[PDB]
Amino acid sequence: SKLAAEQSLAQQPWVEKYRPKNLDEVTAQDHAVTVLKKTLKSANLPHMLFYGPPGTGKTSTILALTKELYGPDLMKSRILELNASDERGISIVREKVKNFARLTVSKPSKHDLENYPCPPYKIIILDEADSMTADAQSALRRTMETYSGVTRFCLICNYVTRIIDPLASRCSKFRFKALDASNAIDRLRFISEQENVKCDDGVLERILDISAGDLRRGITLLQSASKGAQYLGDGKNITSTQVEELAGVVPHDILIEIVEKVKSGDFDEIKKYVNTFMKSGWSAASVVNQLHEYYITNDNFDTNFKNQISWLLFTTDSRLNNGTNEHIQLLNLLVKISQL
Amino acid sequence: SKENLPWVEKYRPETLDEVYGQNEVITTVRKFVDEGKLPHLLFYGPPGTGKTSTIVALAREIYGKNYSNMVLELNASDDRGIDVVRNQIKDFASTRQIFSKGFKLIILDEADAMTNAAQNALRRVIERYTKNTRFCVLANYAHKLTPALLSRCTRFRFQPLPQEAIERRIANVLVHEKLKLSPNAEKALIELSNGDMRRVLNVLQSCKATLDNPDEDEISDDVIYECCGAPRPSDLKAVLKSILEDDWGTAHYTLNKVRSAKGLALIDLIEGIVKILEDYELQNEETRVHLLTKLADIEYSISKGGNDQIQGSAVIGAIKASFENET
Amino acid sequence: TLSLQLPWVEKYRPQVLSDIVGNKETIDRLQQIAKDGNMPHMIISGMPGIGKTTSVHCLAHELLGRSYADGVLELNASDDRGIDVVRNQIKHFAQKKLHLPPGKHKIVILDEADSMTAGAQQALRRTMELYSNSTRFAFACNQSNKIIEPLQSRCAILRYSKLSDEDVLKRLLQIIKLEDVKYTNDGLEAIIFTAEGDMRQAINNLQSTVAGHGLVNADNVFKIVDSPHPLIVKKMLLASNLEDSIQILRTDLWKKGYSSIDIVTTSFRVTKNLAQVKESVRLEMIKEIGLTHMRILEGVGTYLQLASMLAKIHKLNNK
Amino acid sequence: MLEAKFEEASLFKRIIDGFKDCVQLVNFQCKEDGIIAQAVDDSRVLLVSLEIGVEAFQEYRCDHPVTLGMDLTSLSKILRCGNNTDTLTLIADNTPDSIILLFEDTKKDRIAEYSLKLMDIDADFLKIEELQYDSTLSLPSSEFSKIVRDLSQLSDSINIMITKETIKFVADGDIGSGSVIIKPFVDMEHPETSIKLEMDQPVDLTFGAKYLLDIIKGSSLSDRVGIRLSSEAPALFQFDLKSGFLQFFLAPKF
Amino acid sequence: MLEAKFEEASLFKRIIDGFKDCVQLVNFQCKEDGIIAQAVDDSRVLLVSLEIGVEAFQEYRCDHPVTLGMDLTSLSKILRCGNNTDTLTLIADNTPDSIILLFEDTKKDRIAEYSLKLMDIDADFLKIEELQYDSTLSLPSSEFSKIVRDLSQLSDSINIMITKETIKFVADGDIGSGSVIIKPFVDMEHPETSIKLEMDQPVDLTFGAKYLLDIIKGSSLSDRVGIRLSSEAPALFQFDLKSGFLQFFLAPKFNDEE
Amino acid sequence: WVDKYRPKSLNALSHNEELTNFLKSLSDQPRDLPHLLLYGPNGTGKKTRCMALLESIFGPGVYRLKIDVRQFVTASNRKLELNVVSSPYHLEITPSDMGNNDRIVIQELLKEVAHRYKCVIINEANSLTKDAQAALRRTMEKYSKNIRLIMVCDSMSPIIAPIKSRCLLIRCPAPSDSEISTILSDVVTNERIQLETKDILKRIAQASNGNLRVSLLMLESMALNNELALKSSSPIIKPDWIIVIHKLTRKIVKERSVNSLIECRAVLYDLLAHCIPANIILKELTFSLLDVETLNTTNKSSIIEYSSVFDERLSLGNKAIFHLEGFIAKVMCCL
Ligand SMILES: Nc1ncnc2c1ncn2[C@@H]1O[C@H](COP(=O)(O)OP(=O)(O)OP(O)(O)=S)[C@@H](O)[C@H]1O
Ligand SMILES: Nc1ncnc2c1ncn2[C@@H]1O[C@H](COP(=O)(O)OP(=O)(O)OP(O)(O)=S)[C@@H](O)[C@H]1O
Ligand SMILES: Nc1ncnc2c1ncn2[C@@H]1O[C@H](COP(=O)(O)OP(=O)(O)OP(O)(O)=S)[C@@H](O)[C@H]1O
Ligand SMILES: Nc1ncnc2c1ncn2[C@@H]1O[C@H](COP(=O)(O)OP(=O)(O)O)[C@@H](O)[C@H]1O
Ligand SMILES: [Mg+2]
Ligand SMILES: [Mg+2]
Ligand SMILES: [Mg+2]
Repeated sequence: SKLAAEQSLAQQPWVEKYRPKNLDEVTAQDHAVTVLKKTLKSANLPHMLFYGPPGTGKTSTILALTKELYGPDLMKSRILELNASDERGISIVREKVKNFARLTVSKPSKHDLENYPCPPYKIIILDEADSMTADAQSALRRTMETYSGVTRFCLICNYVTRIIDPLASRCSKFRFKALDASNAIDRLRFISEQENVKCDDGVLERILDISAGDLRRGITLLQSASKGAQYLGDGKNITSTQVEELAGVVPHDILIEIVEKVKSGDFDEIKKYVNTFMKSGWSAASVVNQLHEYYITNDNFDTNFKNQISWLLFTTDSRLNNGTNEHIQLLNLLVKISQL
Repeated sequence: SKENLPWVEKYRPETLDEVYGQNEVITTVRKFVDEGKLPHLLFYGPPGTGKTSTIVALAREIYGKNYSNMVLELNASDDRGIDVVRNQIKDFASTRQIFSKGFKLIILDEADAMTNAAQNALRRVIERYTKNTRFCVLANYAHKLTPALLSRCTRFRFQPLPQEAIERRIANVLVHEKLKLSPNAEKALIELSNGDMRRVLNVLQSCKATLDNPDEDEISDDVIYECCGAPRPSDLKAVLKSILEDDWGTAHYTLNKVRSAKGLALIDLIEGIVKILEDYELQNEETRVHLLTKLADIEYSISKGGNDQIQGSAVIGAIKASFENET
Repeated sequence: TLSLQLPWVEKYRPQVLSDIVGNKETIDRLQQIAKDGNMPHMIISGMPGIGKTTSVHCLAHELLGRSYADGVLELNASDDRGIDVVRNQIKHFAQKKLHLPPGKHKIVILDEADSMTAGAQQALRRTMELYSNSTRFAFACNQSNKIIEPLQSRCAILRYSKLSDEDVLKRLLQIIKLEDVKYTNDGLEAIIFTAEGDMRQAINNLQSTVAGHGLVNADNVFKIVDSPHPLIVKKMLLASNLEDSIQILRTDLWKKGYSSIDIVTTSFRVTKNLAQVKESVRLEMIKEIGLTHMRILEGVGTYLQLASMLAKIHKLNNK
Repeated sequence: MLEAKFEEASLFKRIIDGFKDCVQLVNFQCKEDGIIAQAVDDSRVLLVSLEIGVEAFQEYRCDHPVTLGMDLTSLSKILRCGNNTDTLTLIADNTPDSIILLFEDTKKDRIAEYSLKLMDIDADFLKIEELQYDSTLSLPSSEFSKIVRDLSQLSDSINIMITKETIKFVADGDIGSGSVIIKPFVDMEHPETSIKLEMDQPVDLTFGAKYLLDIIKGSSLSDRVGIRLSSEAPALFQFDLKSGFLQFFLAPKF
Repeated sequence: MLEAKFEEASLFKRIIDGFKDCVQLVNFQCKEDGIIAQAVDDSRVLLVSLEIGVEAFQEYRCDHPVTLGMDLTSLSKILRCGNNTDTLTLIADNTPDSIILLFEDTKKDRIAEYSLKLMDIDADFLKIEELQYDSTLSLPSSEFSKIVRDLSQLSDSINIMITKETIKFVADGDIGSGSVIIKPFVDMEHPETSIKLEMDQPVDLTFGAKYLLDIIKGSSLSDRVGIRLSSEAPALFQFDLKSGFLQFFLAPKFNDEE
Repeated sequence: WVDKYRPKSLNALSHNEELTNFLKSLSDQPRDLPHLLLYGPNGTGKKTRCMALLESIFGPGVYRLKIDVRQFVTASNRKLELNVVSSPYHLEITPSDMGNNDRIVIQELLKEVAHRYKCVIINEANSLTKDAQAALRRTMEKYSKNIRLIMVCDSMSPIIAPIKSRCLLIRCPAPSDSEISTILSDVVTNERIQLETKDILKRIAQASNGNLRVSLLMLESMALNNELALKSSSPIIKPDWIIVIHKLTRKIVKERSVNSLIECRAVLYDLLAHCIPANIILKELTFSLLDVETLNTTNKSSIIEYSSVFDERLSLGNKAIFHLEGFIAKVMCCL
């Protein structure tokens, strides 16, 4: 029963092993969980719309809230979870969602009311609402407006612009903030201590620095570093270099070579060095980000050069965000910034 | 009980006297109903202006407490096709009331999602059965309605809620709830609403939940800004000043510390800087052209993701290069 | 309240072809046809609210007299008008025996003919061809292109045009005289301006203004009715300086609750139908209005996108 | 609480067959003198109203009325387990989230039990029945079904006209017209086949054939059908049960 | 060669009705002691296995086994000519490209003969039946069909739970939950209605309702159905024939496995 | 041949020793293993390394696999036919074998399938539509104790950020020319080839750009032309489409007109009709146009800018020739 769950969690990757089960495990998204804890004692949970960067804990927060609300018994009877792996057209929204909303709430047991608040409403959550078409979204308007007495709607998305304006107005907007080093160092250190991850001083803070506001990627990188340090068995501590090696970060010397080729060099030398660099597998997004950090941070370039480098890096990132060829985009970016 | 509904649903107007903001249309509709000549209505307006509440209170005032039986209310949640029209709407219009004597009311809420064939079939239902029933079409976009259907109804445009009416509703809510609100906090709340009562009610409930107290204290600007995650005018103007005057590295550091100290979003800062720079009396419009174009491009790129630092540096560089033409 | 009164569009709906203030040529044509008889198959096309359905109704009534009930078959878009209906009911009505005067014929009125399916329209050809001596067909549509060419080849084509200022003014004056309403010249001018050749919309706005304020004045008409959405958009696009267009977009459109989709779409229409500027600059403005659109439809619809669209249009106009 | 045991699950199954298709939501209410149920279609032209007295049950206990709403489709889906001869017991607490249907065979053997989820419906039972109707008539329900099934083919509207000693059903559409004329008569060879008619005023009403077709289903509950017509209200078609009745109120056309 | 004559074409038609729908390809093999046939569905959760001994036929001759594969749909399409009372003879040479079905009426009168094209299937008969199952039970097949037809409406999964002297079928889904509880009992007034149960170990398995629905078809071949369950293997539902049997082996759902 | 000499375990790998050690570290504890995404240049050997890692997570029977078929029904009666590579320990799906119906196959098959878990290898994850990736986003997290994904791709550019975060990222850098030469040496000593001078092998690497799959295939193709005896000046065997692209660039730099644009469109049509992707065509065309010594830096910069623009266009469009002809016309206008 519970022991099987404990063992399955212990044999699970750290992303799912340390998933927040209660509203207190949320480390940084405090403004939303404060309201969620206050409404736990009341019974006026409004329709909610979670939006923010990926890996901020929206799904974990709503799961912990539904748990703390309904208990592990009513967790499976008063919840309608619809993900992006299911059909969510107009037909589905009109039939299934509306039939579940029109239905009455299931009767709680005697053990439920003694430990959990058991609100008189159920919860219908729609994860990854970006893939929902606007007509199927507008179909949900009156469905969530008239049956609010018996069901509550929780939308979850990454881009709040993909959801129509009426739905965004009907739901309370909860913006999840990026999890940088400051507001996630406590959670990362807790995960490291619970797994006996022996690292150096500036490793964890560096990991989140590579994560760029993503605790899931940081936990995955920490798990990979711990596995790589346990395989060696040397008993030493994990270093920031070993972490940034497996995180896809280009070494500093290779980036300085690119800066030298951009500063001094013609089209042919730059093209040859780019062709050689693309042989070693590096993500073009990470290279663009590192070049942006170097160029904007270095206090040795003119402001007129800085405006142009910022606009060129922005254009290159916008083009790379569409599935383009990394080699062509990187070569074009380096050539355009070399003419400056 | 009504104490379980959210504040958006709990405070839904039940009478025409509780619908604030709309005065020129509310008085005209009241006169239409009192004098008897109620034509086919077309309530066009943005979300959260009070069109559904207005028509519900109107049907309540017309038919009484039995509104839910003497009125045919169809919406996008219900299947609205051409056959649905042909059967249901025509059978409702051709027949009479089962509870009393009088004209009928068909409320086609959110009728901007109806098929073109459905509207083509309904435009002759509205013109044929016009002595025993009426039609009310609610819309947010007037381009999704055919011109033939658009010409058969009297159009009423629901303007966004002004300051006086939204403050009156806020005072009504603060009377109904054991809650106090600061004047500057109220002004900041009205600023982040754009005439949307739903947003105001939602964030008011959320900041009441944020209070953490038995509500013996007041709600200040800090509570509102920390609960809605919206940037403050102080940090907004500080970032704008550091971008316009200070150095590139210093501007980058200022933007980073501002967006990381309160967890602010880059899109909110972009919109705030756009709103602030709209009052700037500037030179030759080339700077404004470049600024608007680059800011809209960066906003459209943010709407799809990417590197937040790269986009922030892009915003800084765009504003700087746009203002470099003003010299 | 217990009951309502009939609207002025339905109450004062013309019942004789002389009361129609539409296109004089086609009106006198239909009047002479009803006087002499031998009504041929016809297709009346035009724009909504100019007197197309009323015209054919008056023609059928005057041509059939008391036999209108059993000699006229009305089929609107609200009724099923598929292949099965054309096969069974229309054919049974055309084959039906009926003793009529030696100058009249059975009339099949088909309202909204542009919505009939291709199969029904194809089946109607021989249906109207084999019984063209005892059954006549009158189609009323808004787009004559939606009706197949074989059907148009067997009938006359009557294209109704917009109603000039004089005709709508005369009809409104007749209605005011028949209703004893207090009015003024500027109020009627504003009504006709907001009507845009739409007689039905004009009468509806007049009745609404009367029942809402009593006096038909330009102030009342403007406070109850909206200045033609397209005209403010045209004045915004035709602005010479960027700040003027921005202030117009802010105050007239954005501060009054007009959605961004309506603004951009109305904007596209205004441009397409523009004639002040050249073709190439119009195409560039349409391109900018449309690239923006592509962003408006993706959910990025805000004021900044419309401001950037206006800035790009001005940059194109900036030589 | 709700505790109603039907001798034969078949009776309840036929009753629900009557609400079937023509309505989606049904509001039941059990009380000291029995069970009632009402359902109105979306267009609000048809009301289905049921009444089952205490005596129609093999066992009925009620010390506290319970009102419960449910989806008709869900109910019928479950209503084919009665074996017809099975015993059926409807069970629910005073504040139910579900309704329990318990089918059992005589012997302890097989017990099929269902727990149907309920819907919340604003309690608002209508009381539209009239004191006097313009005309009243009863005739075998199988005959009424045939009359409806005949005419239905011709039109979407079937007119019922009543004059002294004459009842006439008429349909007229595309392919032509049809009519069925019946006359009152007492058959002593078996009065369940008689056709009675009491006319206080001639009536002439038109009904949508699609609805009359829904109504004829009641034949399975009673040998005769009573039809009450008025120019002032919805028509009443009634099928009597042993201690009870199933009623269909249908609003005439224009 | 294949030479098997059924007294009544009806028996073969009902047997094939059992493979029908749930499987597409069937591999038959005739031999000295009779005919066997196996078919596995695409997802491999159901195996349909047939055995007809020599005595089930009116005439059977086999001096050389023949294996032949065919499309089930093609076979059933042809399997409605038996008049049920017609005589049916299955015929095939030692290296067949087709299978001949010959239906004849008593008199010389009418002779319907078919030549069905065969499919080549790698011969690989499975032998997954167990020595002992956790629990074994038999009950009237019409009763089992009703039990399955009841619960099916509620869910895509029907659980079978066995404890001492108790068999319980359960379904739980959207509209609610249902259960059918039966108890072992000997009816002397006619033992074909009895419900036997031998439990060596309590069992609790879940099956996909769509599959149990395919399986109930066997009711048309036998009055009773035998159900053998184990936590170590696919469940066995068996319908006995006079000299033979039709068996359905169904893999329990792992959590999601039919 | 490429297939006759291929490593089957982690100890049989012969390049990227740090990557082999990282894979051994990741396979030391196989049950607490998150989802993996192998990214890098095409032809590096990531598909062999994933199978070698599976050979460490499971028994040697992972390579004994079989091909089955599964049918799917879309919203209409169009039947989607998809073949599946299955093994008693893992299964491989390639959603790049159909059109916009990747989401259906992904969701249904993965839900049906969902040591103790069964591995899933998604081949060519770049062809996965955004809707299919969104559908897989929650399937990756809901079933993490029964299904582990190993997605093989050549560039994480079209992969969405949620999927990137939901799995570990493993880069596979192309092997150095020295390692390629050492591998070709063992191959030619095992296949009994005659080398007059060893340096030719190095040149093969210099003609493959890190691609081992292309290197071995070209070595074997030129070994059949030299009759199993490679000389000091054996010609380099280039694919036909590369020669067509080179002739196209020669035509471009020689003539810049609409009459030549017509034959350029014809060549593009003939290339696209023979199962050649348009993105690779554009990449090779641009890279070989930059190699033209007749042009200057001003021409090459405009060429690379137009190629990036039209690559974005092609990634946002479906009619590939509509973008290829536009890029060719823009290059003609530039020169
Ligand atoms: N605030 C947080 N506190 C603790 N752990 C967190 C937090 N946010 C994310 N995590 C970890 O990251 C895992 C993923 O959480 P999710 O809620 O699925 O992230 P996400 O916001 O849903 O990203 P998506 O699904 O791509 S939008 C959790 O199981 C935790 O292990
Ligand atoms: N004028 C108003 N006065 C008071 N409350 C209002 C007003 N307008 C909106 N509200 C509040 O906002 C809620 C939603 O109003 P609705 O009428 O549903 O919005 P809407 O105008 O119909 O726009 P939609 O539904 O998105 S198209 C109401 O229940 C009120 O609580
Ligand atoms: N020429 C006219 N003279 C007088 N009243 C008119 C005239 N044209 C329209 N009207 C008024 O407008 C009402 C509706 O006219 P219709 O003929 O139905 O409009 P329409 O030209 O057919 O366009 P549709 O029906 O939208 S395609 C009539 O009942 C009259 O009250
Ligand atoms: N460790 C290795 N040692 C030697 N050759 C290898 C090794 N791994 C892969 N190869 C070979 O190098 C080539 C790489 O191409 P390919 O196998 O298509 O790459 P991928 O595995 O990424 O699809 C093939 O010929 C492959 O067999
Ligand atoms: Mg999520
Ligand atoms: Mg509304
Ligand atoms: Mg008309």
